Amino acid sequence: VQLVETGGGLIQPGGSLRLSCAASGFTVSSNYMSWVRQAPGKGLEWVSVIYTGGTTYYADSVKGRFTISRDNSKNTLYLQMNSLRAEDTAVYYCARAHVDTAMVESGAFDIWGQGTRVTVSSASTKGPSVFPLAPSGGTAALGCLVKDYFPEPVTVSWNSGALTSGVHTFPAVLQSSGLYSLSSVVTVPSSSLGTQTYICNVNHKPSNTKVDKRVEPK
Amino acid sequence: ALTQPASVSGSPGQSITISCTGTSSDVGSYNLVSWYQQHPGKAPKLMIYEVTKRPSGVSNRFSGSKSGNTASLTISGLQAEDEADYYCCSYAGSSTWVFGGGTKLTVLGQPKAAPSVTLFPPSSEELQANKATLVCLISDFYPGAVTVAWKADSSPVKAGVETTTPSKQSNNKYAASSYLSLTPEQWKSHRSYSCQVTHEGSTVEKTVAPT
Amino acid sequence: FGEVFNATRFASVYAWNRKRISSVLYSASFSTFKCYGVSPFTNVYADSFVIRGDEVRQIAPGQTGKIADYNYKLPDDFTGCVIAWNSNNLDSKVGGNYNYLYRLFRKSNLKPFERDISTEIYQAGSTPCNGVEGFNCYFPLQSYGFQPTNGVGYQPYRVVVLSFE
Ligand SMILES: *[C@@H]1O[C@H](CO)[C@@H](O)[C@H](O)[C@H]1NC(C)=O
Repeated sequence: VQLVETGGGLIQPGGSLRLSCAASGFTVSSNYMSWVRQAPGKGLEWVSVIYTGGTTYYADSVKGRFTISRDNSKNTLYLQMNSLRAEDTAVYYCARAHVDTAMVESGAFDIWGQGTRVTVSSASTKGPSVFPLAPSGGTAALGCLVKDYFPEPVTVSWNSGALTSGVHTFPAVLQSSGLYSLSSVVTVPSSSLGTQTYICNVNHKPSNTKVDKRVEPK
Repeated sequence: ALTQPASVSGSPGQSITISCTGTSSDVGSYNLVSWYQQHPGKAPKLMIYEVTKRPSGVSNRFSGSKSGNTASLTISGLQAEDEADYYCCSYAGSSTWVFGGGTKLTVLGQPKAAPSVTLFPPSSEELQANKATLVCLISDFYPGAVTVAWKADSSPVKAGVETTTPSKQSNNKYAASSYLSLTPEQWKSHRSYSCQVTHEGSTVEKTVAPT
Repeated sequence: FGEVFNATRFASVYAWNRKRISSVLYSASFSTFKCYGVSPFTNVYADSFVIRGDEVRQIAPGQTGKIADYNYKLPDDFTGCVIAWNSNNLDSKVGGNYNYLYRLFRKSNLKPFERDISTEIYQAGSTPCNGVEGFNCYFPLQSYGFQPTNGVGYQPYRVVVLSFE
């Protein structure tokens, strides 16, 4: 007994996409089926439901843009998504209503798919712009801001990999633009600032870009 | 959206409770509250339905209740494997459903740890590029839940904020970052900006100034 | 009887068809042929419909289940015979035949020989349905969905019930 979603991917704002959810071990034609979505880092949101006679209901956030349907013969549920917006970026799950042996719903969802990711974004391959984060208990923190690149990943080293103690490269933020930024900071002895050189080496293989940025006290 | 605490934590063997506050037209109106457990990268798992009932296979350490507009999940005898995100759900009328925003449950494996915060102002290079980013880097906190607020002088700023979800560091504490994107004129037109980081009810403020 | 047994179309069980009749059969074409009371007339009635192979057991006195309770019920004192045969070649289609239906919900069990063809929305919960399908408000009939590759218990069977009054 399982549900397998497909169809997710990157789509530009305003575009359309159709998700699919194939059932095994029960028939969608005899069950009450929903879609539920989850934005990255955020909570679950119920999207839509379809009853055995075909009657459908929708969250107000998607009404008029999304359509739930099924193909009994393929034992598959669909979600047609039109006029997609940034806010529709999410993992999309299909879910079966939990029922008793008489097929009466309990109000809960017992069987869930693995989810399919939909990203609504106009991002395309782009290398980063890199800026120094100047230093200003005897330790100083300095770093490199790695801004507006796509897709993941970048790699950051310091002094061409000679400098590893005190390095903390933070996970990137995915901005509403669909581009990524991250920062890398090194904590170093304050006594080294006047005379030791700190350079961050940023590599972004998808755009074939590499950047070295010297980070100096201001 | 039903309202859940962002973070709850307890030690192995203790009991904890997660609340879920809705309204008279959802939690208040039906005995149709369900609870879900969600481990990282996995689908939600049904733990409680009809306010109090457990599906077969679900441990009797999990129990549910309701009072007025607030439902609660109690987990007794906390075990490491219970650490996960938990969501309440209610029928909402007219064949619609509503979920809570989710609670991160931490089963404490070390003492709680306050975040270290570092706030960088825009570089002179970025301002030359006609841009300005404030960078608020938050590290070494445990449990892994924080909220970040930005201020211009003493006024709240919402536009131009991008904040990551916390992620586990190699020392099992957590890190997050928050970025405030400004125009150069915005940066120069205020006396100060601040990054305010709240962890377990404790808020620390870091501040930078163009001058 | 060729009108009955060789009818080209059969009824859904919820809308079971009844024909007033006003040892040749006792044939290797049938897979079930069970008599009650009067082992092998004023009036004879031939009732016919389609159910799943594994539901044919429910077309008998004293049986329970969604067919016996909500679709077609025989009395304890039944005197008559129950005849069934596999109709997978006729009543399955590639992609599935969804035209045969059974009643899944009812406020009470049928009485013997009662027929219910209502399409009223079934109120399973506290909120009135007001004619609309939705949460706990169910369209009361459900399609079988007979596919040729189904196991034998899930294949369509045509059933004729002969009653002797
Ligand atoms: C129906 O099927 C065949 C027609 O070729 C016939 O042999 C059989 O006896 C018929 N059944 C009746 C007349 O009850």
